[PDB]
Amino acid sequence: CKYDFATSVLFTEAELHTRMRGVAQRIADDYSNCNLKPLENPLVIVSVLKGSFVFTADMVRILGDFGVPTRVEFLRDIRGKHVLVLEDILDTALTLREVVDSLKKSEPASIKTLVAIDKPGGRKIPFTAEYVVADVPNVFVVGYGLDYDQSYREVRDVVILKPSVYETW
Amino acid sequence: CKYDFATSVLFTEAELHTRMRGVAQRIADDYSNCNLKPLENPLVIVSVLKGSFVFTADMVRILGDFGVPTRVEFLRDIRGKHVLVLEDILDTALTLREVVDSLKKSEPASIKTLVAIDKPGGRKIPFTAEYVVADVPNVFVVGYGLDYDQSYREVRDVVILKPSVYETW
Ligand SMILES: Nc1nc2c(ncn2C[C@@H](COCCP(=O)(O)O)OCCP(=O)(O)O)c(=O)[nH]1
Ligand SMILES: Nc1nc2c(ncn2C[C@@H](COCCP(=O)(O)O)OCCP(=O)(O)O)c(=O)[nH]1
Repeated sequence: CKYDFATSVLFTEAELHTRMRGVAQRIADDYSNCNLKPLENPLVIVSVLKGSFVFTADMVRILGDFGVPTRVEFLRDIRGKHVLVLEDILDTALTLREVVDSLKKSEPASIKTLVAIDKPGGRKIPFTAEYVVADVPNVFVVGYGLDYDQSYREVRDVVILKPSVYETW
Repeated sequence: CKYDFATSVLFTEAELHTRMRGVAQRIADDYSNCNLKPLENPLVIVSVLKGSFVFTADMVRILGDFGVPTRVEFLRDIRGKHVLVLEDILDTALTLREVVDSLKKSEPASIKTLVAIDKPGGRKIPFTAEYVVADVPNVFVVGYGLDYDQSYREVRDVVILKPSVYETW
């Protein structure tokens, strides 16, 4: 392992960006029917959890490459607007269930979710994201915005943190 | 011009990243005397203005490459900690003057500022950022996190917005 604080690298930055491009093509296709436009009708990106800023920065740039204009809001007026909620990780689904339910009260045109890392085995309630960059098993990861006690967000890859790190802390 | 909404491209994403690497080397050198460490003593990145999330995402990853561990806070406990305030653009300096003065009240170990775009000719008060990625003349730019009425943040380059865009709006 190229990092002394990690036991395994699960997804490199290159692997994540390749998958993000695949997802962006699907988003571009799915929203082509919506006549999105800068200013007049952007896709509203709602970025949720502090760590999602890395994913959000990379994803909105990729979506722009694919012709999907956005505006960004951070949770860390959508009435009649299309909303895409972005989260770096989906685990119990308790965060997204609450966010999506709250945003629904403002009656957006539609609401969908995009997550960088899904941990499908972590659910405490049923929840399926419309778009998932990558799946992880039930292990604790850091990097690509994900932290351990506010550190390691800047690791370019998604990695499994060594037990020694969090015992030596 | 490669964009139909811009009259000029001022800095490409590639140009910005090259300059960010030069700045990161200076930051790494300047903070080598501080014994920064994940968890125990990270550099505290305070990211200011909604648009700074793109710059912040790219910069913390570059700083990690250069061995500078960070934690991030967004303004959009530092007592005894080193703080680096990041802003996508510095113009009148009124924002950073207030932010730096407020953070000083919590007595950090030190406080410095890093901005992606400086408009040196825009000052309403004297202010010099410790680290500047790029300088722009007194023109209104979008891209690399910078918006016009919440749109165009996702443009990968820093560009001059066409007058037609903001009259046709
Ligand atoms: N670093 C890291 N954080 C994890 C992980 N799983 C959940 N979390 C954190 C958990 C919340 O942590 C986000 C903390 P923030 O980025 O500092 O705001 O994700 C919640 C998703 P859920 O509501 O679907 O359960 C993981 O594997 N690694
Ligand atoms: N898009 C864009 N915004 C500019 C520009 N100059 C100032 N601003 C906006 C201005 C504040 O806008 C940030 C808006 P946010 O990113 O939505 O929160 O920057 C203030 C810096 P100052 O306190 O030193 O004067 C510019 O050229 N382009």
